[PDB]
Amino acid sequence: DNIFVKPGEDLEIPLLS
Amino acid sequence: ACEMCRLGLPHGSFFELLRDWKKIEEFRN
Amino acid sequence: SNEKIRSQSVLNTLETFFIKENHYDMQREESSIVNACLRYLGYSKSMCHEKMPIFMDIAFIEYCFNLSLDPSQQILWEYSLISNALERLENIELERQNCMRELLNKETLNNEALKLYSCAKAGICRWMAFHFLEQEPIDHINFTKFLQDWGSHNEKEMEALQRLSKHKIRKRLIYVSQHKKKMPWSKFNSVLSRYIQCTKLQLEVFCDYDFKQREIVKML
Ligand SMILES: [Zn+2]
Repeated sequence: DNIFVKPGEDLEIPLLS
Repeated sequence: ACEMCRLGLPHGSFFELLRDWKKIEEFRN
Repeated sequence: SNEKIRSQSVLNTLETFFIKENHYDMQREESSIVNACLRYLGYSKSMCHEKMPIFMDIAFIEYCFNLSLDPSQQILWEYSLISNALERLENIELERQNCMRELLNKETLNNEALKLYSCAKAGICRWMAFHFLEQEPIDHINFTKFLQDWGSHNEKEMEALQRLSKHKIRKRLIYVSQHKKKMPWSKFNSVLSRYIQCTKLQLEVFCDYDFKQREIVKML
């Protein structure tokens, strides 16, 4: 049920500051 | 109704891919 | 048109060079045939308004970002090239989405590709922005053009990115160094590679593409 994204991987990108 | 077609000039996705491909190869050499 | 028949045959030849189980990379020994094929299509009057086959965009993305490697991968951060690459990546995603809408679960695969796509795209745009900010003087015209076309139109992000282009070079460089460390290119290399492989698998399994994924689909 996970093949390419690994369980608990964070693919959200910090905004710039 | 395309001006570059009527002018016989290269354009479109295949031409853009060609030029970009050349930029990459030149840079890597 | 016989020129169209010749062009389609050139496309079929490129397929046998471009389509890989893993990621394409140009071999010095294939350079002359590949280049001659690309140039022929690039000046072929009958291909000017033909659709680019998806295997060609995928090969471009693999070549442009050097996805065959896992080290500095000699990416050419040039505004015009990277803007074209993002448009190409978007065509791929557009086509993947249509495939899903007509051994593997569709809802899981679509969600994985979407998450990888969005991460990969944001990484490419951010590193293009970093390159702009690391030059002195800044090319503000192309920087702005690039942010409108591809910078996620958030209020306080483009707010800040345009303030930062007006900081002085030493401060821009300190800030760019910190954000590059917070988010190294190796992460986006991995996400983008996995996006391409995910897309290749879905297209083969669910539609009538062959991306030489047979040995991967079998292990499911
Ligand atoms: Zn035209």
